[PDB]
Amino acid sequence: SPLLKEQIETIVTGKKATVGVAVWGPDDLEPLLLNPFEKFPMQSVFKLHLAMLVLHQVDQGKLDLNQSVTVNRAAVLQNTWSPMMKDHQGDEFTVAVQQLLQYSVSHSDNVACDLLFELVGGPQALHAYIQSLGVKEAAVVANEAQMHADDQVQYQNWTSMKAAAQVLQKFEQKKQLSETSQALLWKWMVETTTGPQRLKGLLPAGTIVAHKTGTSGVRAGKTAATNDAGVIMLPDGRPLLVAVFVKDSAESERTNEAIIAQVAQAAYQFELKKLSA
Repeated sequence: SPLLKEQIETIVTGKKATVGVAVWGPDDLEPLLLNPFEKFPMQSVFKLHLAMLVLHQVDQGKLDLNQSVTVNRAAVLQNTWSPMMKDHQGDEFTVAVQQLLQYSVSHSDNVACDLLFELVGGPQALHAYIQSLGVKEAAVVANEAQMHADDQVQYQNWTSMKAAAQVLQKFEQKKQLSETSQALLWKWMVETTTGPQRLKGLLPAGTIVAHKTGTSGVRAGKTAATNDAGVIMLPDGRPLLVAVFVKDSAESERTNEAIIAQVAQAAYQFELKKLSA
């Protein structure tokens, strides 16, 4: 709608970054997209995608939620924080597949993440699963260790704003997972504590927001990726899919996360005055 599109460009004009935006209202037939012709590094956003595959392999009996996974502290990556590698002690411990799922979705855990990649058959297995949802504009080629070894592979774990809209589309509607896998994914993706001043930064207190953040490192004053994608519950319990991906930014963290919040707040508000038209 060409009334909402205006306030977005006042939020993004003059801002030293490439900002891709996706909004899909509850009565819109298509998402409104800004810069849909660029490839946006995902960072930990695709941990949402992986959770869909891993739980879809759970739905089809390929895996089991509390199937245990063995964990050697030596053989895992360690640069990132990993709330897992803080909770457990000793040189070796076992963690169920369910537990690696919640760690990887809410706490954006990169070790729990890669084990989920071993269990499912590696990066291209996710890639194929993304073709499987109907999403053509996305590529997933590498895992968190390969991301930590080379900081430009992140650009190859990319997605478009139309693609962000399709994954969020298939997660909102509960048509791709069992009622229990869906209810669990939402749960891990609503009770997250990550990125409170992104999509939630300017929304009323207590708004349920199911979302997954993604953030990159800062090199020479540029941040490759500062992303938050999720689903926002309107006052009437209807869905609003908002994703904001700020690419290659010469701005601050406040500026980067504020753009996300302002975009979400404009979309949140607009939907609130859209039962008029």
